[PDB]
Amino acid sequence: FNNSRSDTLFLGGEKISGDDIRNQNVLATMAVANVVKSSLGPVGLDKMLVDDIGDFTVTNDGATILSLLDVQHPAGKILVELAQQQDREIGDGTTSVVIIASELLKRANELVKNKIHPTTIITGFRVALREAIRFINEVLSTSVETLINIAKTSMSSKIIGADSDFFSNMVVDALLAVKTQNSKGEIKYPVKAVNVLKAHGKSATESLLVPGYALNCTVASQAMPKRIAGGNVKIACLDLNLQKARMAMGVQINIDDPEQLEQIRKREAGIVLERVKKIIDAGAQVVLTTKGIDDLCLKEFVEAKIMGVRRCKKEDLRRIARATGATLVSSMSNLEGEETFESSYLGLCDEVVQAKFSDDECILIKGTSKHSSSSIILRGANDYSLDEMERSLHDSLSVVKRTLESGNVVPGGGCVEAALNIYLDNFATTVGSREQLAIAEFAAALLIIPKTLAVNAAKDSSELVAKLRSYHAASQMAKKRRSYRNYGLDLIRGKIVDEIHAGVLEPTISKVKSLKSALEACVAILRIDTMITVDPE
Amino acid sequence: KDQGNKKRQHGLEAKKSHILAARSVASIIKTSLGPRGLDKILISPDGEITITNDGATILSQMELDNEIAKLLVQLSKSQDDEIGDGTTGVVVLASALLDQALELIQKGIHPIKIANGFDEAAKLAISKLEETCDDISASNDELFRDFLLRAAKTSLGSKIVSKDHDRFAEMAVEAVINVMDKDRKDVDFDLIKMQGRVGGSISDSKLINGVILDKDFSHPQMPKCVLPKEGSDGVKLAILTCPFEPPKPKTKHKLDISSVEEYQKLQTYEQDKFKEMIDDVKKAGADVVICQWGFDDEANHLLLQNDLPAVRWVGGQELEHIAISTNGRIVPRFQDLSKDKLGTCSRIYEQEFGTTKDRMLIIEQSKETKTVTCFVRGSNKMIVDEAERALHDSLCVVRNLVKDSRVVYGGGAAEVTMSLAVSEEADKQRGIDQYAFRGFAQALDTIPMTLAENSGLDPIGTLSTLKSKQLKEKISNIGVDCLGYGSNDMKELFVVDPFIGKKQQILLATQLCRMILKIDNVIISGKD
Amino acid sequence: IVVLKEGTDASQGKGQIISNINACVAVQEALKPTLGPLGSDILIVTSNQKTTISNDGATILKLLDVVHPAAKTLVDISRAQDAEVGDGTTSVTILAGELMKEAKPFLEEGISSHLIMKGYRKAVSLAVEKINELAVDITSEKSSGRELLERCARTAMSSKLIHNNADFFVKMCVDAVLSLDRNDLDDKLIGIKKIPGGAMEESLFINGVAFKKTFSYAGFEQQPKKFNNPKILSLNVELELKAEKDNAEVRVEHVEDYQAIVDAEWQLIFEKLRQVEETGANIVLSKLPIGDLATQFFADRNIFCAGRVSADDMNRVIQAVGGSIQSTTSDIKPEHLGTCALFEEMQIGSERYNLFQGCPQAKTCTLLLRGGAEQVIAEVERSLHDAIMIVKRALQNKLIVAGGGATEMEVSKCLRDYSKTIAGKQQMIINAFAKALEVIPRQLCENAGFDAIEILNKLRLAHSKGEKWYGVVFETENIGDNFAKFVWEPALVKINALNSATEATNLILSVDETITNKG
Ligand SMILES: Nc1ncnc2c1ncn2[C@@H]1O[C@H](COP(=O)(O)OP(=O)(O)O)[C@@H](O)[C@H]1O
Ligand SMILES: Nc1ncnc2c1ncn2[C@@H]1O[C@H](COP(=O)(O)OP(=O)(O)O)[C@@H](O)[C@H]1O
Ligand SMILES: Nc1ncnc2c1ncn2[C@@H]1O[C@H](COP(=O)(O)OP(=O)(O)O)[C@@H](O)[C@H]1O
Ligand code: BEF
Ligand code: BEF
Ligand code: BEF
Ligand SMILES: [Mg+2]
Ligand SMILES: [Mg+2]
Ligand SMILES: [Mg+2]
Repeated sequence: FNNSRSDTLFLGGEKISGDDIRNQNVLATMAVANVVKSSLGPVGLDKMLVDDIGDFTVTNDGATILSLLDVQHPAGKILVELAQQQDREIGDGTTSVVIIASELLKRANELVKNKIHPTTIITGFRVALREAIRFINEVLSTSVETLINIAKTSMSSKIIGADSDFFSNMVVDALLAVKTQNSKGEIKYPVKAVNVLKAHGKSATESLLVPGYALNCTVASQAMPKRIAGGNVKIACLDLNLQKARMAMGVQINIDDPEQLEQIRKREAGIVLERVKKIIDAGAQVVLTTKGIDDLCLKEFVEAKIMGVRRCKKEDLRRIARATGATLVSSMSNLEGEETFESSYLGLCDEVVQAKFSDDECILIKGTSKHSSSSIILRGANDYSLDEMERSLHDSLSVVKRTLESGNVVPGGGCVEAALNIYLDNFATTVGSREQLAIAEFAAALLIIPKTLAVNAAKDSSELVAKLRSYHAASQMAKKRRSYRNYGLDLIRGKIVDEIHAGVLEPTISKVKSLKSALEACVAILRIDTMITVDPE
Repeated sequence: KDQGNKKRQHGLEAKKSHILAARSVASIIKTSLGPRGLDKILISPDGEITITNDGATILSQMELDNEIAKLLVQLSKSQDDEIGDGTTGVVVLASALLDQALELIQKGIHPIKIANGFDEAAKLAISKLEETCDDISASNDELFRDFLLRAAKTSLGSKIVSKDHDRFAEMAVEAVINVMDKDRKDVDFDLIKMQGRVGGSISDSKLINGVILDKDFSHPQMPKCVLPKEGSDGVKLAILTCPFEPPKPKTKHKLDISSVEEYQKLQTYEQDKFKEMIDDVKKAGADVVICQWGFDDEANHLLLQNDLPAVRWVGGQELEHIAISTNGRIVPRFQDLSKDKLGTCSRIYEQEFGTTKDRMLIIEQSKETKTVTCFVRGSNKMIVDEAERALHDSLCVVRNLVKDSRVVYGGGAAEVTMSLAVSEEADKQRGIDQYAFRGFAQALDTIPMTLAENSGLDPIGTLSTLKSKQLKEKISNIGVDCLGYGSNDMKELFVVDPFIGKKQQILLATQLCRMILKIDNVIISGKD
Repeated sequence: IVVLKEGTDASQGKGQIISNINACVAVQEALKPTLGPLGSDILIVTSNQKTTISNDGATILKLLDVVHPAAKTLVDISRAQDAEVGDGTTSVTILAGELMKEAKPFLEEGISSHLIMKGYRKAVSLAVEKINELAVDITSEKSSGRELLERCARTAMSSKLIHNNADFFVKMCVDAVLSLDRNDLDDKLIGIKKIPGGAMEESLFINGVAFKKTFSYAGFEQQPKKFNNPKILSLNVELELKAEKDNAEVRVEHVEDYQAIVDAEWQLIFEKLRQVEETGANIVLSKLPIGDLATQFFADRNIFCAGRVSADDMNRVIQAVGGSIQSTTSDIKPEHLGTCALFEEMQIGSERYNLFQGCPQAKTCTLLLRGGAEQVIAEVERSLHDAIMIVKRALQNKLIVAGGGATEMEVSKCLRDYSKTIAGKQQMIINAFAKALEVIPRQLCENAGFDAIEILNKLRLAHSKGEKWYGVVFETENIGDNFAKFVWEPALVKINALNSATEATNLILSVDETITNKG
């Protein structure tokens, strides 16, 4: 064993052809997939990934495990970039889009060893998908709480899941409250709002859901108030900085007469000081600049008990302002003047307070005019668990933004897989030929999710996998009696149940893209028959 | 195990490599196939310089690491072993075949299916030749001597020896007649001492009807030559394997000497004991002594006074040829002498050599003994050492002609008759075996073409002529004008190759192919 | 701060079992090409520097070194196959591996290995009986005594470098399994000899016995080199003056005693020497030397000899001319000697070869092999041992099965059909082994090029739908009755194969922790 030599065709690098490379690819994808096949399902578990300094992170987000795990090799990166696509597209389904991909190559490859051209296998998988995508719309349905359910089942393989009921609720709640219309209709749920925060202390359950937003800052000078308004407040969402001006980059102050020295000088303080006044003089009780504040132009807010926060997160102010109806003041101008325009640009908020959280202490803008908004704040044992709590609070809360934007769900629990399996499997004879083996493989291959969903329970999973297999195989006999697919796995107990009833819901939009995608990879790799690796520099 | 330092090859490349490697070994020796051929200076890693048109010898000397070449090394060798003349050619044909085989492969043919194709087309040619060949033994006696020679000659035209090819040929013809019998048809080459020394030119290479050996003739005073001793039946000579020294045990010794008594008897024991031998040989009535092991100062002197020229120390094969040459018996002890076990040779002289202080000796016989000694001479080592192997080549073609009086006319024509016949059967083949047969015959064409290339004739040209002519008339023998002369027709021209060999050759190549092709997997490791 | 093994690797887990499988697969896929009539061949240049080329799967798997515990069993079961049978070596591994391959799905899905082990266990039992059940015993059932050994040594000699010169070698092969007593077939008698050069078929079948030419002494060249009915003296020891070995001390105080003891030495030899002459022999052989003087003597009185004959040779010499080794020269009686039909000293391939050809009373032949390279002669000798050994085990068991995938394909049938009646875990496992057998037909087609998929699938119909000997028409690529086509192999192969192959397969499926020690 071991490929080598060259003889003719002098090439500045490595080059494997046929069997040799074609297997290498399959091995590659295989390994990168197998690392995260033990994180699949509720019975699946997280892992710790230590660096060189010794620090680490524990996480089940397949996409971050494959990101965090240094992968060197095309077909390896491919499935790490494909695991990426998911987390970037829908937001959950990563761990699974890879396990599928690997399974398609691994399998398809076997067919080639049997002497079956790659293309004939490719078209075969292509048709198995056409039929499979269509059929996927024959298990799904319109939203008919499906929400607190979607948000829950998406926390099974996660840390946040021991307290499913709690967060499953806080998730939908928080998201919903932020909805908007983008432009011309839409009604999209902010694919990123709800500033999430975390602080070590108290229970996992004691995670608060602010009734507004959580801007993470103090209050400039400790001299100003730490809590303002009980009834109504005017919030100044700025952007321009209130510090001592410096004039044009090319504006030399050339003095010819010692007179002008002192004058123009102290003027500098006032120029950006007037700007301060024209803002306090608007009813501004709360100021949120983005580009920081002077300590001089701060005392002005202090002397006036105006909660004024320095250099804020501009990604928050943009949302702190849509939430108090205010205006992100780029620079007081309008036509040709200068003012933050009394309450014209200001925002209406119920109350601005600086709540503490042991060690930390941040500001809260809870209750507002047009806010609707929310923001969650995790509390855990330490950063190690906390990063992950959120990590999967997101991989969960994302499943919701898509169930919403796309009113359509399918029963997970490895049901979808089983169904497609037996359907495509029987459908496989509708073309016979060599091509049969293709679709057949495709279908058969899908049973990876149900098998591995269960094997992650130690017990002889050949049980469920067999039952669930049979069921659908039967159900599609008058698919008539009382047709009952939607039968998934209940690993916690070890039996086949109706997941739609049980509460195991997953958005169609996931398993529809998770599938169309994973094959798009498998094919571009199925075509690989020679890998020329140039020598670097 | 040992995963590293271990490479693998398989078809895409592999086959190209091998095929090319063959081809390349070939490209070197192709310029040595022909009576217009050229030799190749090979140098031993120690520093030994050789120069030789001999196929086998060349490819043996090329210290080479390519596995496929290593195979062609033996291919030329094995043939040298079985015949003695193929060498230079067997490889050519083999390579051509491979290139051919390969060519087909890139058109979708199975390597192993080409193999069977070639083996088949081959067997056919072997036959189309086995039928067209001619016979010599069964035709005449004076003409057998001639034909047998007209082969030895043709067999030498591609050698430095060529210069004096008349003599070297008639020498090889003789050397074999004299040690093999028409019935047994067996030439044992132990009965032919191929000894060579330097001096003169290659022309002064004669044949000795006895043997040579190097000896100063025991005692200096001794005569230089040896007459047939007045009216006798030639010369008689002692052939003993017992040392002219006081006999000793072969188990122990310790001849305990109690007193002057016994030491007095030993005294006179060794003394006259030397007379006990010197007398013994005189009694058998001999002229000269040829003892396997040396003699003592005393015993030597006596051999002098008693006119008994002596030969101290003579090797196994040595003493033995002196027997078979002179018709004598190898006598153990001394008392086992006798006028009837002596050697009836015809003369003995101490041969001089330029000014070389060596100066060996010789034993003649006049009448064709059952031992010949081709004594080769040359202006310089290499000329000799080549001329000896050149002589050998012919001597072998003379042996093959008694073991199979069948002859085929070479000049390339012999290979054209196959290419012609084999190609005919191709059209009938059709399908896959059609490509094989075409190939086999096509590779063959390279043999004559190469001759044309070396003699300065347009290859495609001489081939079309050789093919047309050997068809428009009869699937006979029309060869290449390798040297010029009137025209083709190896017959007139007297170009002849023993059939028996030609078959072997056109087999050894196809078979070797048949092996290489079946190789689709390779695994080489290094020298840990 | 303490330890428990001193830095010495050792893996465990479920992956451990999977590693081992795949490991074996490698060593397996390696030989897959050397299968079938149109099978590829290998060229191994071991770290030794000795270059070899062959197909005896055993010989390949022996040159691969291989150190992986698991994958190293495939090397063992391949060796045994070249023992208890002599052929099929290539295949025992293809299957052995293939099963381990089909065990992956279960082992992965999360099934006990003890269950897969059981499943395969029955599968073999059933499959083994099925072969015994088809083992067409014959004798004159339109088969003849020679046409069985021929028809079987032939098909088995196929797919080897020795193929297109088949007829020549099968007629040669059978003739040499018969050369020895059919009551006790001992290979050690068919002693083979290799001669540098010549056509890979210009090989010679000596009727009596042939051996080297150890004749290393002066005075030869005399002694006829050919006799018709000579009186062979299969002597065992010495024939030198001073003796080749052993001694004592001779102490004498008398000058005469010295010359006395000398004359004694001589006479001591000569006597023993004439003692041989007295036996009235023409050929005097000895596993010990025959000194210059000795060989010189016989040379004088036209008696031929040879000293230091190969030990394993004199034994074949006896069995040829029917002599009988003798250690001393004294009690040499005449039923001790031997005589052939013809003796000659050849010059085959530029090497003199003493050979006692023609011996209608022999129980041991010898055969010289030829070739254009020390690799081909070598491959013949191994391509021929695989045949001779199959002819031999076809006398002792006139039970034969038609391979070419048929036997293999059929044993699948009954096994796959059986699994229907079982249902469940054992169903899939036993049904797997059934499919796993398809590797031989499968691979056999890919190697040659035939449509592996269609030819296989087309075979499954017809074979299961009747024709219990349908395999593959090597000729017109298509299925066919290999029994009718005469593709016979003793059942003794397949039965040993599936027994011994599975052994490996469960031996591996049984290991969960491999602890390699370092040092
Ligand atoms: N409550 C459950 N019972 C059975 N299966 C579940 C349940 N919760 C999630 N699943 C299934 O587990 C898989 C998702 O788990 P996970 O390992 O988190 O994949 P991803 O990380 O890709 O979301 C899907 O098959 C989903 O249908
Ligand atoms: N005198 C010649 N005229 C025509 N052909 C000859 C002549 N001499 C040799 N040949 C051709 O060349 C062949 C011999 O080639 P040579 O260079 O001697 O190498 P080798 O004989 O070792 O193959 C002969 O068999 C014949 O085909
Ligand atoms: N003539 C043939 N036609 C079809 N199959 C054959 C033929 N000859 C041998 N076989 C089959 O080829 C396989 C033997 O392969 P081979 O390369 O001979 O290795 P081994 O015999 O050592 O396994 C067996 O299935 C045997 O039945
Ligand atoms: F780990 Be997954 F993406 F929910
Ligand atoms: F050139 Be060859 F050896 F006669
Ligand atoms: F390679 Be097997 F022994 F025929
Ligand atoms: Mg999930
Ligand atoms: Mg020549
Ligand atoms: Mg075989």
